[PDB]
Amino acid sequence: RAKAKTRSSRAGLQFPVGRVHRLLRKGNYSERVGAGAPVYLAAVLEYLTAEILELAGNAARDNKKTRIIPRHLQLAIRNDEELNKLLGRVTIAQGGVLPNIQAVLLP
Amino acid sequence: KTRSSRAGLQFPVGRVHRLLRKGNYSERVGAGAPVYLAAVLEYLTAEILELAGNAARDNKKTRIIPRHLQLAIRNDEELNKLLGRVTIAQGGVLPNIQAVLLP
Amino acid sequence: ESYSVYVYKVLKQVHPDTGISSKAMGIMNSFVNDIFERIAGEASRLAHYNKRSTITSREIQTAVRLLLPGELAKHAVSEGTKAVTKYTS
Amino acid sequence: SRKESYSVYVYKVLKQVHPDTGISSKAMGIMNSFVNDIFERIAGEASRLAHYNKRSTITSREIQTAVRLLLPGELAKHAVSEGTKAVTKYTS
Amino acid sequence: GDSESEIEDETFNPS
Amino acid sequence: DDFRDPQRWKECAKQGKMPCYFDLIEENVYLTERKKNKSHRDIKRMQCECTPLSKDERAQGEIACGEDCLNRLLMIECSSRCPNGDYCSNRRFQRKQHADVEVILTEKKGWGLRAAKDLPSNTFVLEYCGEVLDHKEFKARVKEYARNKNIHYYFMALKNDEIIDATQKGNCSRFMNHSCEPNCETQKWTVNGQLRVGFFTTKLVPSGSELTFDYQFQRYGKEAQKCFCGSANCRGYLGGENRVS
Amino acid sequence: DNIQGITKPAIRRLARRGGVKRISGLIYEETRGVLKVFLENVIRDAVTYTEHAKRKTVTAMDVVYALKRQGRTLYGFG
Amino acid sequence: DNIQGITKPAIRRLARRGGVKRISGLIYEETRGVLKVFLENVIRDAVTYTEHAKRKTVTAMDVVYALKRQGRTLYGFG
Amino acid sequence: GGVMKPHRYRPGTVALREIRRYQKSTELLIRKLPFQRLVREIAQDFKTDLRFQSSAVMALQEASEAYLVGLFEDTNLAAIHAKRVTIMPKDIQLARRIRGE
Amino acid sequence: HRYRPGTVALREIRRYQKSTELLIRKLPFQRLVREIAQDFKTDLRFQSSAVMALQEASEAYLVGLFEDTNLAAIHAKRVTIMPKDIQLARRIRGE
DNA sequence: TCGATGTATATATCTGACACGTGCCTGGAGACTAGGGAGTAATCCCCTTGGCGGTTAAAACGCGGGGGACAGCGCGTACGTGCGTTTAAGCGGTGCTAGAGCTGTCTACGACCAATTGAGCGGCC
DNA sequence: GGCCGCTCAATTGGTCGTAGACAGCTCTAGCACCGCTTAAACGCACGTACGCGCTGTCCCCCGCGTTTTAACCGCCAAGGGGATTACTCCCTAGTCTCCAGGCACGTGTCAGATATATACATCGA
Repeated sequence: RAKAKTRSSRAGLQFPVGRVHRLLRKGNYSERVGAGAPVYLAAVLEYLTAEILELAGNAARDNKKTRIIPRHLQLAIRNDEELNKLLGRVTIAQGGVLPNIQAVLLP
Repeated sequence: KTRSSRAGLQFPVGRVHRLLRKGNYSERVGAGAPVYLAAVLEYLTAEILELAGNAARDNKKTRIIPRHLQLAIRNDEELNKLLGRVTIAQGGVLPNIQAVLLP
Repeated sequence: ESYSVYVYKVLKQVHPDTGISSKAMGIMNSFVNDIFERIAGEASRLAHYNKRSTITSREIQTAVRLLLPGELAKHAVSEGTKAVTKYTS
Repeated sequence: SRKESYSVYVYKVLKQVHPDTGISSKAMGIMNSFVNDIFERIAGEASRLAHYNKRSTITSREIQTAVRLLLPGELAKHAVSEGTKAVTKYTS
Repeated sequence: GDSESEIEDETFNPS
Repeated sequence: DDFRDPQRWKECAKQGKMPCYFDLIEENVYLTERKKNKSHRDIKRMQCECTPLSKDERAQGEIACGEDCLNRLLMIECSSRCPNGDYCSNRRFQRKQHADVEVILTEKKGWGLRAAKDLPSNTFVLEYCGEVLDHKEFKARVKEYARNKNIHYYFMALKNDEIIDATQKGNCSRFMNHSCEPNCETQKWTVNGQLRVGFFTTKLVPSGSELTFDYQFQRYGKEAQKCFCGSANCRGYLGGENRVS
Repeated sequence: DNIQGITKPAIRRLARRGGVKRISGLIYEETRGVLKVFLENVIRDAVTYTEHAKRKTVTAMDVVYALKRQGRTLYGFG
Repeated sequence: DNIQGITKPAIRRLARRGGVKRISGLIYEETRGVLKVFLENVIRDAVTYTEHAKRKTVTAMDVVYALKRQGRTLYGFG
Repeated sequence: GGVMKPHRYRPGTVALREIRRYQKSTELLIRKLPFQRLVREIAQDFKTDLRFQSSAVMALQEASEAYLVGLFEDTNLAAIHAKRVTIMPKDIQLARRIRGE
Repeated sequence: HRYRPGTVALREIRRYQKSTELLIRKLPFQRLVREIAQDFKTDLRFQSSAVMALQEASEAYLVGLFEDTNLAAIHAKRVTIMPKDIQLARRIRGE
């Protein structure tokens, strides 16, 4: 027969395509799912994941750490204005808040 | 006879059942789901219309207008909570003045 | 399509001596579609979280108790139960 | 029973954006919640767009519109480009 | 004097 | 009651025992109608939010639409649509509920008014009745009164387009004198979408006391009307030395 | 600059409906900015729905959907 | 009577994380009331989801779904 | 010869009347043409040569007026809370910030 | 040696904002959930992670409320928060 | 000018969470077809953009003046800070059995759909 | 004006398949409970920072007054664009077959938590 590589490889993505395709068909979002919807969606999800991890890794360096912890994700999200507006009503477990004191409280 | 008569309702059952299957809410729809939903929708409509009619009478008017629906929805503790994030066209607000503003 | 024809029937049953304008009717049309989508969407979530493929009267009842406030939910649930009872006999 | 996740994929992306940086199980759990949440929002919006236009198929075009409606500012521009680029490579 | 309102906002007619 | 008999009044007026005759009218009359603003429907819209008094509260004598009446606070009188209906105490002008007053001949200022009974503070006295004129009719009557050489003037500025003239027709309020230290004041009350002016006490006014208010008189005449209020704060002339158009 | 078209008394009138007894003189420029931003968000989404529908006209449903997405459902134009 | 179990220092520390420098002596009862209301709403929804699945134990997903519904969307519990 | 003038309305008392008048009524508070131009002008930054329905512009107006009404209602509470009556720009900024914008 | 009133407060703000722990004790909160839940369904049971999640949400919600409440206190040209400040914040948020 | 306590700091210790590894299911990939969704042409018509004249209301504008936004202050309560004492939250540990999660079988429920039928709109007489 | 038909969609009986409800069972997990540690919460004393009510002032926005302007009415016209019938041809769901990517469990190890004095930042007199 013929070999079989994964659609993620064909698309040049690291996030899965087959899994995204199954969730759309088995999640009752529509009667039919196009053959470009999962590829495009997987790429967008992967890009969003890379965009947040980039900021998370930088936050880890600022705190002189090697692993990413919930606090780093919280710092990364709340310090970037575009992600902030996207996740402005999301609570992250064990994440805390940003160091922030109003200018009238200290002499 | 129609299913609305069997349920003793006024709202349609066929249309509710049709929308559930056609609007992709699940793969299957049961038999009591549309009937129950239709009854709930009808009851909510009746509750709204009841308060609307009362608001119309207290304003000595015989036709429900958007302002009457607004008064009915906002002069109830729970309907306000259900429609707290909804705007009604030509509806206006409830007349109210804060107590430090009156002379 | 609209629900105007049905809204009239319900209106006369709570108030015989009244009418309704096209704008108010339009508002009621939006209200019915909104509450229908909220309940159906919530029932869809309930069915999906439980790995179910069928929306049933039970599903709607759970969605309704979640979506509507307390006292109102009690009246709504009573009407739903009564309707399904007459429908199944 | 075997259970669904995105941990391995988030790890693979992490290894690309930062070759020498780890991630804890709590953070990974957050990432799984984030991937599922964005997926549910985009798919839900695409479903809403398909239903409003009386269509039955959700295609890359609907996803593109949902993404443009859901992501704020320049983040949408980059996302849209990445999606188009991915679809192009998938077609060739 | 309220029939004037019908000119500004007409009654829905089911027929 | 002296004004209720036209024959006795007219003869007493010739004898100087009473002021000259005018048509006694119970309310302001518009000579020419004006473009009805969207505000005319206020007869309906100014629904107060007062609690309808119960049979018990009303039997006890409680004040329907009292000092806390949301319309009263805005100087608007209730219409027949008010929640308290005929029990509403905020329909003074419409129900002609004026105070008890007497017309007196003063030693040196001419005719004046005095309170007949003790009047509590913030209590309504009388409506300023007269004929409503526009700028052209107002100037025409000014040109006539100037031709007739009238000493007294009865023009009151109602609104931007409306002056009330009590020279030929009106009521007893037209005899209230000017004081720089007054005991009463005017208020632009709203009645059925129509504007009215009324006099109100600023303090308790005992019986027999002369009634006076600040005219803020727009002196247009060439000559100057002398002020006779006697108070140390006397402006010397109504409207002072400054002559306006 | 049609933003100047949202007149001084119109902003006053909206504040009056909101129950405001007295308004400062700096409220107008602020409200103009706020209104422009609000409309920009709603229009951007409505126009996006229009472009997706292959149309050129913005229907009322497009505005209702954009408003629903913003989280302010509007009843009457359905 | 467990609401008094939310001690004065706990409320103080939450306010401190929020950036509050000084707290009056009437805040504690109000905060207890607010927390009680918040928990009542979230728990009511979580319990309703629990009853639907025919289960006696409230899982973390049940609380997550309740928080998602009310617009909090807690991440970290699946 | 002079025209006496009655006492002017105490300031703000007319404002209260306007509050009642507008709160009672249900009508558009913004001029329709100026608003329609505003909708078109900003829309040109997103797509050139667009076209609008009349019901669509009405909807945008209802939402925009309702939004400002809601904003002012919440901001009024802030001005009152600061032991003030006049509304200031800082009050609107506070209201938007607490609301979450 | 004592600190001027306010200095330790500012120091506490820094350590708690810098830290990532929970501020309410676990057992008192754990009983509170069980009591409030009893009114909705008698004889319930909870997973450990489930109670934790309610705590995460409760503390995040209160912190969110206090940050916005603080803006109101500051806006009123005060520093001390008072119950009216919380009431204003909840009324503007829409509760 | 300079007391005194905390944070970040460097060093090593210590340990359980990470992360890399093997095993081997199950779900993704390739592949075929039949089917119908929607891409498209082709047409129609209806509201939309556009024109103007014309009215009169609202908006713009300019004013006096008096309400309130505001700064500064004196008072005194009340909250922060620090202590010594009290206690229960926390941990590690015990053991029980409720009930969560699962697999399996079978019953009935709903999709499908052909056929059967009336509702509501409409034209023809 | 009222009666016969159409177009649409609502309802029925049946076949068909497979989703779900019952029933059994396993073992994860939550629960109740014990005893000690040791951090936290509590009650009080104290004095300072602050919330507050009063006060005098300025300036700001109001109500009022008059003019300027273009927003509504309305009617009429051109045609851009939206809504809607047929064709077809492409894409996607579905059912089968096969195999390797991804997940659960299993060592081993190394980054952060613990432990301490060092040395520096910050706040009090």
